[PDB]
Amino acid sequence: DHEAHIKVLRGEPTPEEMAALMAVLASAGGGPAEPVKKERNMWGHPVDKLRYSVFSWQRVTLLERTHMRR
Amino acid sequence: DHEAHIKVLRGEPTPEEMAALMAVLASAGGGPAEPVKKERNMWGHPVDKLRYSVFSWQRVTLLERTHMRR
Repeated sequence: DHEAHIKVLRGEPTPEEMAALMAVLASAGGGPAEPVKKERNMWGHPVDKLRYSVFSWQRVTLLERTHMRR
Repeated sequence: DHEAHIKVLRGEPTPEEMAALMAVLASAGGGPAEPVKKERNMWGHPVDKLRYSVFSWQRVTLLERTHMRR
């Protein structure tokens, strides 16, 4: 067991106060956890709009890396 | 003197015949004239029309070198 739990550091609520608290906190939860449906779409990415010198090293370290990083 | 000269390897022409020979050869000699320079114009060069993978090594050894070579 290595999840970080909610801790009541001070105070001792009754079961009904604990239930009210946890229901409120869960309603205040951040919604869906993360946007797992996010999809890669590199069309018109800003790095493709830059002018690069034909001998520019940023062709390797900026342009190519941005296209290839996954 | 280290020019490569015309040599008459066989025969001994009279001066009139040497003059006829040299006049005809000098009229045949033609084309380049003075060493004019073809002006560099890279617009629409074939290497720019090729598809290169983003990680293609030919971006260095073909595309860039063709643009930079002088």
